[PDB]
Formats: sequence, C-alpha cells, structure tokens
Amino acid sequence: QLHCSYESFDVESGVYSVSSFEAKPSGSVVEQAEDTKIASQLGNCVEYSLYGVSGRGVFQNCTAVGVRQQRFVYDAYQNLVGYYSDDGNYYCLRACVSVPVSVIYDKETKTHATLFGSVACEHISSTMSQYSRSTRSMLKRRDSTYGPLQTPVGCVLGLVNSSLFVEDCKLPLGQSLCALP
Amino acid sequence: VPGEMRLASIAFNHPIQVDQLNSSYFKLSIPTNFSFGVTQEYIQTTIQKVTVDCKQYVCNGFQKCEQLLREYGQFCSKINQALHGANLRQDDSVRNLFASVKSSQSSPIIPGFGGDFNLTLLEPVARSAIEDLLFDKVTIADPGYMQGYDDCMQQGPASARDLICAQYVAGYKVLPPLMDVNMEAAYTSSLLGSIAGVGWTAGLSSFAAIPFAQSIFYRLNGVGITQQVLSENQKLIANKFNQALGAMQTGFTTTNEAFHKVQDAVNNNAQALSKLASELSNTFGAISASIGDIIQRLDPPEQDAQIDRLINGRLTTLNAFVAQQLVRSESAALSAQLAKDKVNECVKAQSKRSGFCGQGTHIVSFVVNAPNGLYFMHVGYYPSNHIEVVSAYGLCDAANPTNCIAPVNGYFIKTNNTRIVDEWSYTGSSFYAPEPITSLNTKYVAPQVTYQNISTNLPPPLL
Amino acid sequence: VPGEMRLASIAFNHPIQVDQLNSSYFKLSIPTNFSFGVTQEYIQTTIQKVTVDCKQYVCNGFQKCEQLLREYGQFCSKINQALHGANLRQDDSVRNLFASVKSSQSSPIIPGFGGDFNLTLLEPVARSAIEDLLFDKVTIADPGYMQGYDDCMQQGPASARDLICAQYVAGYKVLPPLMDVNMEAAYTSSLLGSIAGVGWTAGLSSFAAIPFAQSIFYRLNGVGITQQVLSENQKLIANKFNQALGAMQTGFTTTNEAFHKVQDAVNNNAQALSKLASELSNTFGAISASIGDIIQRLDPPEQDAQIDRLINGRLTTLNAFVAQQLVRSESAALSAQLAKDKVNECVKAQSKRSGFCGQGTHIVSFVVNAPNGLYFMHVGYYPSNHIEVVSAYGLCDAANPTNCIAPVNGYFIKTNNTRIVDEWSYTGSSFYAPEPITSLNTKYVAPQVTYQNISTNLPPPLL
Amino acid sequence: VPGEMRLASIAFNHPIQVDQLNSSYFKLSIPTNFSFGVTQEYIQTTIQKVTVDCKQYVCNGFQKCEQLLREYGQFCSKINQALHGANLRQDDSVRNLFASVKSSQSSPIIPGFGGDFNLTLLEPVARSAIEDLLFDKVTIADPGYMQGYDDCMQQGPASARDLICAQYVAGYKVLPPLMDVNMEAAYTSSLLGSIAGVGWTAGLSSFAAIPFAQSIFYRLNGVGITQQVLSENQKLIANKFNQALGAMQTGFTTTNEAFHKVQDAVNNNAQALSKLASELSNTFGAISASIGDIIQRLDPPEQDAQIDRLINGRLTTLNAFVAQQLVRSESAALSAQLAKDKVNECVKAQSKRSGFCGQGTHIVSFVVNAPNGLYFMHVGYYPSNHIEVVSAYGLCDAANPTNCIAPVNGYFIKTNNTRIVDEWSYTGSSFYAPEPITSLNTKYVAPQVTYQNISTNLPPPLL
Repeated sequence: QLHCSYESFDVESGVYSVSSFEAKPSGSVVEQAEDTKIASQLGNCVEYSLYGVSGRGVFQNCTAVGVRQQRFVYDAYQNLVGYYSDDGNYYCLRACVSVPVSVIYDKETKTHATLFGSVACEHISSTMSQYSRSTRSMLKRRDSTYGPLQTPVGCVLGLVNSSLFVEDCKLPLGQSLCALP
Repeated sequence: VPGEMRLASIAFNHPIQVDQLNSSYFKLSIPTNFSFGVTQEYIQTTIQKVTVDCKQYVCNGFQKCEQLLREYGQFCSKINQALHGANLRQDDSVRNLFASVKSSQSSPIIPGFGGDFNLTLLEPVARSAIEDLLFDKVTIADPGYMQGYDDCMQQGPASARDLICAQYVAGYKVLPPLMDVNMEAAYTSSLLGSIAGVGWTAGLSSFAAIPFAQSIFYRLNGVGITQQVLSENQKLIANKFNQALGAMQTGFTTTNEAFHKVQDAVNNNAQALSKLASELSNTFGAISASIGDIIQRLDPPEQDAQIDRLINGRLTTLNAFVAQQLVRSESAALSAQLAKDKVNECVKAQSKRSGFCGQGTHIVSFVVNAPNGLYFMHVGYYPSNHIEVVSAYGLCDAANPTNCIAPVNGYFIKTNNTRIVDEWSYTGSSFYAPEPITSLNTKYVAPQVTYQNISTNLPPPLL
Repeated sequence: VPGEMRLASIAFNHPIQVDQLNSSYFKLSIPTNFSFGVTQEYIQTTIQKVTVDCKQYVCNGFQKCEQLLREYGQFCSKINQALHGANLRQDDSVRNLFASVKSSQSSPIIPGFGGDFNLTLLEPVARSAIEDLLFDKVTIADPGYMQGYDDCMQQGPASARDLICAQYVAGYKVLPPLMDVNMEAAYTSSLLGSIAGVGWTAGLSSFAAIPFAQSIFYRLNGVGITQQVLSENQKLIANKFNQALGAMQTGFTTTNEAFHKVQDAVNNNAQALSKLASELSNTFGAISASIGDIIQRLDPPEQDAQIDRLINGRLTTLNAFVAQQLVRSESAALSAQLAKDKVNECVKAQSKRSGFCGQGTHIVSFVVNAPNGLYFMHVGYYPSNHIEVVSAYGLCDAANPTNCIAPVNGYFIKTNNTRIVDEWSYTGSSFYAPEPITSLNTKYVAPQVTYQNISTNLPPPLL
Repeated sequence: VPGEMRLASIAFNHPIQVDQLNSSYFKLSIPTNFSFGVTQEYIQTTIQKVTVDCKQYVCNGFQKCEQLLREYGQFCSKINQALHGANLRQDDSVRNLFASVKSSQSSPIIPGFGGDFNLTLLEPVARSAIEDLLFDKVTIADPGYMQGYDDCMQQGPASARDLICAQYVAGYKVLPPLMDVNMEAAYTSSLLGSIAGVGWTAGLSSFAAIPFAQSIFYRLNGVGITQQVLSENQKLIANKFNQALGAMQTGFTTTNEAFHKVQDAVNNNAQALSKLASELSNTFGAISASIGDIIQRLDPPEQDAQIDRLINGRLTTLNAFVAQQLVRSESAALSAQLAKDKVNECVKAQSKRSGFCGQGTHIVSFVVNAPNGLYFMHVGYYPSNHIEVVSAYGLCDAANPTNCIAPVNGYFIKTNNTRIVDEWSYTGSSFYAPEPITSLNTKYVAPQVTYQNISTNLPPPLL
C-alpha cells in the first residue's frame, strides 16, 4: 500500500500510517414486536434492527438517562447513544472498536515492524478476526514466533525489548520510544 | 437589579511633564521607590499531530463505495502525503528548539535553592507547582496514548464523551508528542539550574555557579542601582520579590491574557477535530449520510449516483481540512522560532533591549511547560514616586580646564543630603540615593562649555 | 516623438578598493565629508474592520428566500463568528502596541522646540504638517462614522459614489477604529517629547530632559566623531540636517516607495469591499440576480430551484471572503509586532545594529500616523570623499616593552597636519580630523609584535 | 540478512554538574581544549517566477471554446493580474536585499588571500568551489533562457523530458531571474572582500583593511581568550580551522539538513509546474480532455455543454494555483527579510547574541549563492575537556578596605601553575590558562564582604 501511495519501488524510511482494521460484526440482534432466539446479546459488536432503526454496535447495560417512552437516545450529531428496550432495560450503545495501524519502515536495511496504537496487546493476536485488507504475513515471517509487546506508545510486533539508550534512531515512535534498526 | 449602562470617555493618562531648560544645568526625573512585578507570555510551539485514514473517513467498509473510490484513489494518497509532511515538520521544530534549550552545564537543584527567595517553581522530585496549576486550570480533554479505546469500550464509564472515541468512528489517529513530559521536565529543570552561572562575561563557555542572591544583586548593578543601596536593603529586596512571586497564584483566570491564550490553543485543536466529526452526518443530496442506508433503500443504478455524491462532498471536506492544517503548522513553526530566540536572550541572559518582557528593564526570567508550547514569566523592575532634581552635565577644575569629569552610570546632582559636605553628589540611574563623588563613580573627559567650574572641593582629580 | 527603446546593461558599482598589506602598518579608508539623509518606512498595523449582515447580503428581505435560508442558517452563524473573532484580534493588536508606545514621562512641546533644528513635525496646537500631507496626498475614500448614510440619502449631493452607500445595499458595516485620531496624536506627541531624555544610560527609569542639540552632539560622539569637530562645526551640522528635513516635501509621490506602500494599503481595503459588491450582480444559473425578479417571473416549483442556486453561489462568495480576511488580519498582527520593536529600538534609543533604518549608522528617528499604520522617518549619516591614509595598530615605548597603547574609538595615523609636531596623530572613526594623542583618546594594552617602537615623543605614558 | 528491530529509549544527556557553594569562594567550570566547527543554514529568498497564458491553458486555439470563453474573459484577466503582482514583489525583494549586501568599500581578492587559512571559497577568476559543489549535487532540472524550445524541437535529443518543453504545451512561461549569476558572484565576492575591515569600532564608515589572521586573533580576544595563548598557539589555531573547513567536502548529502532544505526548495518549484501539467489530461465529465476530440465526436448542442464543463474545471484549477503561488511568494519575502538581517549581523560583524549561528559564541561567517536563496556557513568555537577550579569574587588589601579589585573578562583563580609565585592568578573566560594579575587584567571596584582579604603580595594596587 505504501509503494502504491508513493508510486515507487524505493520508499524513504519513516513511520507511516496505513489502513485500520474494521472490527468484523457478529450475529444480528433484533427487536420488533408486532425470528425467535436472538432478541438480545449483551456485549459484542453486532448488527441490529430496532423497530426499523438499523446499524451496528456494542450494547451495554447501564444507568437510565433519557425519557423512556421515546426509546432512542441521541447525541447532538444524531448518533444513537442508547436504547430503552422492551425488557425495561437501558442499553448504552458505543459502536465498535476499530484498530489503527502504522508501520515502521527502514529503507536501508529493507526491514519493517508494526504498531497498533493505544488499543493494548490484550486485544491483539497472531491472526485477526478483525479485517481490513489481505494479509500482514511479511511481518509474521519473524513476528509469528513472538508474543505482542506492550509499550507506552502502544502494542507492537517485532520490536524486541533491548533496553538500549540511543540519542536518535531517525525513527522515533513518540513519547521517548525509538525504533532502532 | 443593576440599571442602565453608562457612556464614558476613554481616559488618557498624561505622562509626567519635565521642563526642558537652557543654560548649564537641567531638571532630572528620578525614581525613589520601586516594586518588582511579573508579566507572562505564552508562545505556542506545536500543533496536535493527527493523521487521517482517508478511505475509512469517506466510507465505512462498504464494497460498493470501495469500487467507486478506486476512481478517486489518488486523492486519498495526496491527503496522506500532505498530512505526513506536516507531521514531520512539527517533530523537527521540537527537536531544533530543544537542541538550543539544552545547556552543557548546570547546578544541582535542591529544596531551599535560592536562599531568601521562595521559588515555588522548584521541582518536587516532577513538573512544578506552577505547571500543575496550569495543566489543571485549563480545560483539557482527556489524552490518548494511555489505554484510550479501552475507555470507549464497554469496559469503562457510560459518561465518556471523548474525541478519543470519535477517532475510531472517523478514522482519526492522534499521534503522540515526540518528547515525553518527563524529558520536557528534565530540560526545564536544566534551564533553571543554569540561572546565575551566566553572569561575569561570556556564559557560552565558562559556568560561574555563584549564589543566586548575589547574582540578583549583580543584575541590579547592571541597571544603574548603586551597590551601597543594594548592600543595605537586601532584606527588602527579598520581600518585594517574594510578593511579586505570590501574585502568580491569582494569575490562572481568563482575565489574565496569557492564560487565555493557552486555553484558546487547546480549544483550536479540539475545534478542528470536531469539524471533521460533524461532517459525517451531512448529506450532499444523499437520502442518508450512511452508505449502508442508501445501499438498503436503493436499486443499484440509483444507488451508485447517491453514493458518488456523498463521496464527493466527503473528499472536498478533507481537502479543506488539510489546507487548514498546513497553515496552522507553518504558523506554529514560526512561533517556535520566536520561542527559541527568547530563551537565548531573556532566560539565559539579562536583556538590555527593552521591548521583550514586561517593561521595567529586565532581570531574571523563567520558563515552564504549557499545553502546546512554552510559558514565560518575566520579572521586571517598576519605578514609583518620582522626584525632580537639579543636575549638571559634568564638573571641572576652575584652575585647570583639562581636569574634567563626567559621571559613570549615574548623574551629578545638587546636594540635598545632610551627610554630604559638598555642593555636588553622585546618584545611580535607576534609584535616587546621594553618594560622594569619587574615582570609582567617574571618568575623565574632554572639557565642554556646559561643565561646571568648581573652585574648591573636588576629590577626583584632587588637583 | 521619442524613438526606439535602448537596450542597456545593468550597471554594477564597484566598491572602493583598498590594498591589504603585510608588515606593521596598514592602509585605512576614512570619510572626510558627510551628509545627513532621511529614509522612510511604512509599517501596516491594521486592517479596516468590517462586519457582514450575512442574511441581508444573501437575500433582501424576501420571504421565499428566508424559508430556504433556514436550511443554511448555520453558515451565516459561522460567518458572523469568524468575522467577529478577526475584529477582536485587530483591536487587541492596537492596544498592545499603544501600551508600549506610551512613556511614563516627557517634555512639554512648544513652537521653537529643537532650537537650531526647524522641525516641521511639531504639532500646531493637532496632527502635524507631515501627517496632513500624508493624509491629503493618498487618495482616501470618504470615511463613515460622521453622518454617513445621510450623505447617501436624498439630503446630499447627486455625485456621491461612496462605498459607504454600498454598505446598506450589501449589508456591510464598516466598524470605527478603536483609538480616535486625537488620542493617536497624543501618543505621537508623547513620543516626540521623550526624545533627548533617553541618553546617558538606562532611559527606562530616569528621564534626562536635556537640550536637543546637545543630545544630537552626544549621539554623534556615539558614532566615533570627535568632540573637537563637533564643537567647531555646530552651525554646519544644523544646516545639513535642515536640508535633509527640507527634502521631505518632495517625498509624497509614488516614486517614493514608502509612500507607494501607504497608497496600496488603502487600495486593498477598498478592493475587498468592491469584490463583495460586484458579486451581487452575478447570476449562478439564475434568470436574474434579483430574488424579487425571479419571484415575479416564476411559478413556485421552478422559482425555488432558481432561488436556491442563487443562494449557494452567494454563500460560497462569503466563505471565500472570510478566508481572505482571516489571512490579512493575521499578517497585520505580525506586522504590528515589527512596528513595536522598531519603536523600542529606533525611536526611543540610538541603534547600533545597522540593518534597520537607512544605512548610515543611525541617529534620531521619528514616527507619525499613517493610513492603517505607522510611518517612520530615520535620519542617517552618509559618508563622502573618502581618502586613504597610513595607520598603525598601536604604539609602544622602545625603551620599555610593557608601555603599550592602543587607540580608543579611532585610529593612530601618520601625521599630515601642520599644527601637530609628532609622528603619529589620533583621528575619529567616522570622520577624518587629526588630533594630538593624549590619555583621553587611548587605553593601555599588552604588547604585540606589530606595535610601533617609539623612541622619543610619547605623552601617554610620558615614560 | 539483518534481523528484528530493537526497541530503545531516547537517551538524555545530563549536563555537567557543578556544586553551588556558600561562603566567599566558588567552583568554576572552565574549558581546556577546543575545536572550531562549522554549521550551515539555507535561507530561501525567492520563488521561481512564472506567468500563465490563461486562455491557451484552458483552450488550445479552438474557435468553439473561444466563443464560450468570452463569457468568462474576466477570470483570465484576474489570473493575469494576480500573477503579475506576485512577480513584481519577488523582484523587489531581490533588489532590496542586494542594496543592503553591497559594501561601499572592500579589499581586492587574490589567490593566497587569508595567509595560513586555506579558503576554498576563493573565486577562480567565477563562482566558487563550494558553489559549484552545491549546484551540481542538487538535482536541478535544466534551465531555460538559453535556447530552450530549440532543445524541445526536432533539432535536439530524443531523450529530452524537460518542463521547458511542457511550457509551450500548457502556456507557461518561466521568467528569468533578475540578477544574472555573474552579478550575484560580484556581490558575493564583495562581501568576502569586506571581511576583516569591519573590526576596531564602527565598520559603517571607516574600512580597516587589516590582515585576516590578525582579525581572527582580535575576534578571539573578543570572546575572552587571553592574548598570551593566542600569541603562542597561532599555528594550532590555523590547523584546527583548516580541519573545520575540510569537513565541508562531506556536507553535500541529504543527511546534512541545510543541504536537504535546498533540494526541497527545488522540488517545490518543479511540483507546482507538474500539477498544472497533469491537470491537462483530467476530464470533468467530458468525453475527452481534448477539446478537438469532443468537437469531432459531438453535434453542436451536446458539444458546447461538454466544452463548458471542461472549461469550468480548468478555470477552477488555475484559481487554486494562483492562491498557492501568492502564499508561497509572501513566505519567501518574509524569509528574505531574515536573510538581510543575518548578513548585517553575522557576516559583516561578530555577533555577541548567541541564538543565531552554531552554538559556540560566534566568529567569522560566510555566504554563498544557492538555488533560490543564500547559503550560510558559520564558524563557531566549541569547548572541550572542562575542569573545575576554585575561584574568588574579588581581592582586596587587608590593610586598606578601599583598595579592591575585580577581574576584567576573566576570573581570579587559586594558583595551580609552577611558574607563578602568588596565591591568586588570572585566567581568561573561554580558555583555561593562568597568568599573573596585573593592572591590564583588572578594574577598581567598591569593597564587598565576599572579597578576599590579601595580607601581602598584590601588584594592582601595589599599596
């Protein structure tokens, strides 16, 4: 993707943002009194239909906020903040968690590594249920032999805790972290 | 209740008038009292760094929109290119600044540093009391880089309303700062530790490491206050200076202009992100702003026309946003260059220029970290209780015209003090206090027609 | 008639060559004549402040357009917000400037101030002769704030063509300046009254109030002219300086670059207003640019489509206009910061930096008010008739190597004057005039191999 | 192959710690070794000047498009107006800069100028070796003004791919620079010939023309190095300085930041031209981007609608391009003002400010011409091998409290040298070297409680 974005076969060294993981939705949740097994599923990332209102997200049982009778609670940008259901419970709706991705590239050694942002390594795995495009297998040639590594900037693959002190790698990751070659 | 508004004229303060005179003597206005005071400034150095996942901002994973977006794929490539170039310039501006901030040498810093001066700026080994006031008083939205999306997940409060959670909706990513607040504090304490080693010439080589109180007295000799006054009034100087420091505890309200500028820098960063978020709900002739809605409600010949219109307005908004960010990034770089110059002229040295700083000549200034920039404090010396006195241009021997003298850093004034048994006396430039005229206070000059002809008691030259 | 154009090469003036030499002596180029001269600069500080009644600009009271405009009501709110923020920044820039301009003390100003120097800048207690020339020569469209719309009414001339009358057509409102020209004149005369009280150290505390002519002579000692020359040629100095002031009466033509900049600042303000006015006549696929015309000529299904197209282009023009104003406002604020620095370095003090001002070192500078800014005049000292002379690095006693001297603010030159009976003579740095070498003109230094070995007549040290 | 990336922490260099002490003496950090070093900067002064034949860019001579373009004729007039105004500002910025660059006097320049200093900057009477390296290393596309279109004609190579040949396709015209490289070289050599005539006060009047090596020693006295050290180590100074010059031969790679900035200035000029060229192939709902194609393929009711759409997008692109050029032109003018200030403070004089230049105080700097601007080299003095010593604030006679002295441009240190038979010794501020305390190194001051009470051997005053 980077080679295509710069129209070249010799991209300069740096840290570059790339396409994020979407999430990948689970089985649908439907409420519409007027077909019988999944009227609820408390907490995942699901498609839904609520009396003709549709979308997708994670539901969570939470303290009541809006005026019940009107059902659908909205914010100032008209996004569905929450829902009063026909079981009498208020459910908070927080959409789903996409995972930002960036890659570290050094042109001189022709090697690379990746960073998943502040999401934390508890949500990261060697293969992904979340989907964006094709594969990350070029990293996984070395990085499927290691665990994900938790850092102050984020969760990373292939980064190795060396605990070296270096003045400038020319590949800083933010905070005080640096991606040494 | 309060009543009607009152029409008023804007007051004009007339400056104190002093009569210009002809002949060999003149009227001189000189201060007899003073107060220290503090003025502050905020200089922005950076913009919050962002990136945008262009494809995700325009379309949330739909295959029909993706097929159409292939026609416009070069626009997202250009958006990514421009944003990446802006972020590199921000990071380089920070590194260039901190390369000048670093000293080669410093003092250690302990509690009790500064002696008689209280110094609430001292680290609690940390940041400082002033930094903690500034960061808490400004209404700062919660930072990312800590677990972030996990506080927008179901494993967190129902009351989260953060722009962090709007990041994954819109495809934003706010990038981390390049320094770390602990490293910023290390640079800031290194500047504080260099103060009072920069006197006695140079300061770009040797490091003097002398007592802080003594360096202040040396700076006060540098603005024309005589050392006799400084020797007697040391306790009073410490008291006035500590009162001026005490006034900083009331300076974190929006009536303080420098504080108001810090708040608006934070508001502007939030404003830019909120603009892109709000535009996700705007149709551009579409039935709905959701691409999935118009996929469900329309047959494919009609559907694709509606999706294309929706894409065109979304791309146009991103282009406008990038243009805004490029302008802001450049203005921040220019502002960071000003900050670098003030650190090398007001923090590391005494300034003789005026203009910069509070208008009271200049003595020691300090720097602390702020949201998106540096916050300066400048201690100045402010006059009060001015009096008019008779003064002479210079003095000479009436018996020998080549024996002529002129005051150094001060004036020759007619005596009004009962300790002195001479017609003329010496005073400092910034503070009224008579003293005897001696060789230490004067220089030899060529004769002039306006110099006084002294017939008897002159001690430099005695002849 | 004149004939054909002539192809020419651009001339390059070669600077005067001086041969570098080896050995213990060197060739020195020094001026023997001079003229004062004046250079000028215009620094813009503000933009004409405007507001726009967005709804009225888009539509002139029609109910059909108003119903449609409710869909776009947030665009007018954003236009008002942005323009209001720009106007606040303009007013704050003015107040911050004038806070530094004000002195704490000054002289009274009378006719005859300045003695031998003529000074047409003196107030006619008013503004000044120079300000009245500048305001009349520039082609300024008539101001509002005076009765305004009543001169666009039927109770006034048929020949009015003012942008004041275009204000109520387009919904503009030009706002008043925040100062008042009388208060601006009070600040300007307060700067003039502070000149010649800022010498003899400090100047940020004591106020010297000494004779103006004497302060000029003191500034000329500050650029290396000896006081002996200054004492003899006082009348000639006054004559040359008054000739340099007399040249200002021919400086209000567009061949003067600073004057041309003032005219273009006025043109730019008018240009922005005329752009919005001209766009009221432009259709955007509409039958007519009047909303009332298309209401009369169209049935309501067709009518509303035409009105919407007309609204969309009108809103787009206002958005472009606001973006232009924000850029201009920011550049004016940065330019106002430069003006503040020049007032604190060239007006209130003698500058030693070069760069700033006309290139002739620097002596006293002046400020007057201009359209949208400040207009500076800088008096400089320009050399003429340079000669080459033999000079030495320093002198020593041939009998005693520790007795070595070096000239202060001047040079040791081989004697070519019949009054002096010594091999070496002292001259000033900026003006050729031999003098005897005495203790007042020199300092003691460590010995060097290039210093001359003097075998007999040295008076400092006599030994 | 290389393996996995390594996570590392960014190192923080702690500055050298020096203990602050109470009592009458203090610890002083002072350098014992040094190296010269060179830092460089690139300051852009101009934008490549262009004009656009608006009508030809939009349409290549077709009569049907010309009839339609009459409706939009004022847009091309406005595009021409705006571009012409930008080009005038570029040319005036260049003339204003060179008016300050010119000296009134200079030395002749020969091979062997500078004595012991090698100076590869010397002209090969030409430009210079450094300029030829800079112009060849940067990837500069071939210039026009030479026969140009005749190398895009059939009388030239089949491999030409120049933007010169894209000029006649798109209607561009790149304008010539206003100077000529030979005249630029004449100004640059005139700056080099003025170096070492600007010492010994003023420099804006008299021209000293003294030996270059001697002027360097004089500048080194100006940063607190004693003349005894300078007298002994002349050969070593020349060797270190020539090593610092030798390092410039490796400074023309993109790892050098100043060099990288020059390359990007050239890239930006090319980028703007390529953007307009690429847009000639873009349809805006047209069947083809060629107007002749849609004339051949369509009947005239359909044809003119397609031509109008194609015209509208082409005009919109030109409007965006002009807005980009106006912004770039203004930023270049502001950058050119910075260049003017550096020439008058770092090239023509020694700077005492720090901030500007490489951080090692400052000694002589040089200027050469670059693509679109000026390239500066600054020689600085960098400390090494610091040691801590005992020092005193001042000294007095124990028998007579008015006899007190304080060091000038240096420090009083406890003796650690076997040549000296005194308790105290004098050293320079920038370089450790003990010397005897004599009248040349000191000044008389008022007494203070922290001054030492010397019971015997003091030579200034002897009493």
